[PDB]
Amino acid sequence: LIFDDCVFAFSGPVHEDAYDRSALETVVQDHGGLVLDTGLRPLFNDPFKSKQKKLRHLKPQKRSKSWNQAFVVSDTFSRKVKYLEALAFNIPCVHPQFIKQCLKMNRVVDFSPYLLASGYSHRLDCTLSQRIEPFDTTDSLYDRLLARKGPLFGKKILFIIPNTEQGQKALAHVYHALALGADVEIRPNVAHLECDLILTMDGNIVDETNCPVVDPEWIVECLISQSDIST
Amino acid sequence: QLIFDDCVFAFSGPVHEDAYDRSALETVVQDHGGLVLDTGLRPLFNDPFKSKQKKLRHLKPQKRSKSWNQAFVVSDTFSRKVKYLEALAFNIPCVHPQFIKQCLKMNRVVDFSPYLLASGYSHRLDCTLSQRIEPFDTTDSLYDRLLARKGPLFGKKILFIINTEQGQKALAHVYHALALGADVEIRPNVAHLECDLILTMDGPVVDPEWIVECLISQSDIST
Amino acid sequence: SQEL
Ligand SMILES: [Pr+3]
Ligand SMILES: [Pr+3]
Ligand SMILES: [Pr+3]
Ligand SMILES: [Pr+3]
Repeated sequence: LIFDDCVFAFSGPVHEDAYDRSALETVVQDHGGLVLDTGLRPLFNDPFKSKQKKLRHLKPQKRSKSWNQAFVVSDTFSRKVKYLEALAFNIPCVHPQFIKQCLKMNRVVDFSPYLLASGYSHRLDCTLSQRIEPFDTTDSLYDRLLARKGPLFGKKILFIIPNTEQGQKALAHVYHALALGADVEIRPNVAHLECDLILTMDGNIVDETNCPVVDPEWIVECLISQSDIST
Repeated sequence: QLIFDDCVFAFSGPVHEDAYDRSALETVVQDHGGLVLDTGLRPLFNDPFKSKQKKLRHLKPQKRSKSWNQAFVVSDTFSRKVKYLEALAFNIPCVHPQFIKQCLKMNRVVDFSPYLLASGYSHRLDCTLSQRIEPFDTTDSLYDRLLARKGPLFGKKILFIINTEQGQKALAHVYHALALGADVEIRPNVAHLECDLILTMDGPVVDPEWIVECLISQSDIST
Repeated sequence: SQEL
């Protein structure tokens, strides 16, 4: 079955009736592909199981050893959480046509010609491209995902929140930061802590940083440009 | 040395009014040893229409390109402006202007990646796609790189049925097809000729839009 | 430079 070792997630459609998601999901299953309905988080640990305090960046759950390719399907780029997760993990967001093409070639074709842009940057007022370390089809997702050093690899981040309702959206950001190879630490206050930068929601922080301080949008900027936009 | 020592630049747009100080940027780059091609990147290749005879072989890099190792087209965003499309064809990075500014801050040529604009918008798929750029191996000159480049339309044999006014826009398409590694042959009529596909202006047989589609998706969208 |  063509999609034998492939993991899929579907996002959107961003635009009404842009693709038959219900249908496509089937096709992929019908051809041996795995379909993660909640996105790609399954492929990694839950950082919030898990402990708390200083959270270590993501590691691939052993399961991922059983597949070698993953894609997030979308009709176009979005900031929908499956898209952002993909962006974070460096998994290709591809247009649905990719699948159809695969069935026509009766094999998993190169996804490249179907690689959507990464997203729109307000920082630069432009749409950027995705940049995806190629699939070395001798390494499982697990292998690949674990060797992945994120763009925020090493960076130490303090996230000040005062696990419920809004916090869920807060954690989402921590996740992405983690996914981007950064080490997040969640405090109620900064005080005298050492940090590469501080992540408050919206705005705030008194406080003689000194770091400095930035908002979630910064992360999205990093997600899209796959870079530490502070440097 | 000067940061942009071995870099070739072209500027497109701005696509949007006052989106960047092109006049200014061009200067900065020159001021820092960079070469600025005002007409685009065609200089880096032969002119296929010099002796427009038989008929016509895809592009080869003019020996000059041996003297540089990196090229960029600067634009505030993706467009179908001819410098953009040429870049797209030759697989040179279209990058947002910030890339240069960043280079000056790092006092070196940084990785252009974080500044790599999307390739463009596909009507075929109703979406914006990403660029995909064979990395710069900084031991190979543009010449080296550009010559080893086998286009997405490499091998494909194309018949174009049509050098004045409109024809200029026609040839532009032939160029891109060529740039994309395809072998174009220009006839007045098809007749009995052998071909992988036929390129007529407007609207097997297909229209220039098909080429733009190939340019953006960097792929033979017929396959 | 054109646009299309
Ligand atoms: Pr298998
Ligand atoms: Pr397997
Ligand atoms: Pr030099
Ligand atoms: Pr359409």
